[PDB]
Amino acid sequence: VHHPPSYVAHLASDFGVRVFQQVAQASKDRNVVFSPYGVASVLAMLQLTTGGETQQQIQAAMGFKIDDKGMAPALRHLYKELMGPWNKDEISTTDAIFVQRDLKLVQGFMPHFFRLFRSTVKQVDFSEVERARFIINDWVKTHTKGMISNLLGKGAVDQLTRLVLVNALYFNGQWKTPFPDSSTHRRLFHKSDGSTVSVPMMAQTNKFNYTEFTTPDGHYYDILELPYHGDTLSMFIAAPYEKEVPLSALTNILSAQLISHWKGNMTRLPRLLVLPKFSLETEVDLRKPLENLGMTDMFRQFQADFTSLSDQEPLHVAQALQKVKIEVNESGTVASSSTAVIVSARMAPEEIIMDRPFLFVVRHNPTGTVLFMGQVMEP
Repeated sequence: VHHPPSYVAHLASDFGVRVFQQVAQASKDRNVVFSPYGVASVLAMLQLTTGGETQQQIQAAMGFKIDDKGMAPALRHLYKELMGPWNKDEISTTDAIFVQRDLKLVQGFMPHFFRLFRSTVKQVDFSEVERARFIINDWVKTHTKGMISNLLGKGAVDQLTRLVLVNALYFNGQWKTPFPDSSTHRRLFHKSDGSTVSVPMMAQTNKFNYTEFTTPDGHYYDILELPYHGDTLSMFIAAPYEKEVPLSALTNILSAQLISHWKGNMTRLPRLLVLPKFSLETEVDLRKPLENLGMTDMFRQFQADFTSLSDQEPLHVAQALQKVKIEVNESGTVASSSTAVIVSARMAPEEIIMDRPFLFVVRHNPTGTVLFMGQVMEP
C-alpha cells in the first residue's frame, strides 16, 4: 500500500487547505500566513478530548479518525520524516495538551493520549492565571525556536480555562539557489489603508519547475516552484497572468490534490523570478472556518461534548486560533506556526488586512505535507 506517512500527510493537508480556503473566501485578497499542517495536528488531538457529535463532526471534516488502526503511528512516523536531518532544511513540530490538574479526567484518557501522540499530558493550574499563561507561552516560544513568544496575550486565559491544545511548527529552509542582494531594488507598495511601504524586490533568472493552470472560469495561473537546498521541500508561488484576475478564482478551487497535480505537471523552464522580500505576521481566528467545515458543536457551550476528556463538568471550545510568522529573504525562508484550541479564553478581535496578493505554499514533497501557505501583497 501507499507509504503511511504520505497517506496521513495528504489527509492532514487536504483538511488544512480546506480550512485555509475558508479564511480566504471570507476575506477577499486577505494578506495572511497559515499552516494547514498545524491546524490538522491540534484538531487530531481534539478528536481524543472530544466525544459524541462534537467528535463525529471533527472526524467527518478531517476525513479520518486518530483512534483508527495505524492512524496515530503513521502521523508520528510523519513527524519524524519531516524533522529528519536528511531533509537538510529544518522542520520542527511538537504538539502539547494542557489540562487543568483539577479537572478529573476520564479513566484511560491520559495514558491513551500519550500512546497516540507521545506528547505527554501536561497538568497545569489555570487559577494561577499569569503562571499558566507563562507555562504555555514559554512552551510555544521554545518549540517555535523563539519565533512566536506571545501566543497567549494577557487576559487570554483564566481560572475558567480547562483545556488548551497546541501545535508548534517551525521551518527554516535555504533556497536551492539564493537571490542576489535586493536591498537596492526596493519598490513602493501603495497599500489600501492609504499607506506606502518600500518592499525590496528579489529577482533572479534561472530554471525553475513551472506549470500553467487554468481555473474553471478559464483564468490562467502561473505556478512556479522555488525549491529549498535539501530538495525535499519547496515553495510553490502562484500568480495570475492578468493583473485583473482576482486571487479568489484560484483559492475557490485550491486543494491539496490540486497542488499535488501542480507539482506533477511541472517542467524546468528558464524564468526571471521576481519575489518580494517580506515578513508577514498574522493571527487567524479559526472559529468560522472550522464551523463552515461542519465543526459547530465544539464552539457552543451546551452542545460541545468533551466526555472523552472528562465528564466532570460541561466544556466547549472558546477560542481556536493560529498565529503564524513568515520571513522570506534572499537566503531562504524562516516560518513558524502556533495553533491553539482553548476551552475558555478571550481572543483579541481578528485583524484582517487586504491587499491584492499572490499565493505561496511551503510543501514537503516526499510526503505531500503542505506546511505553510499564505497570501502576500503582490507589487
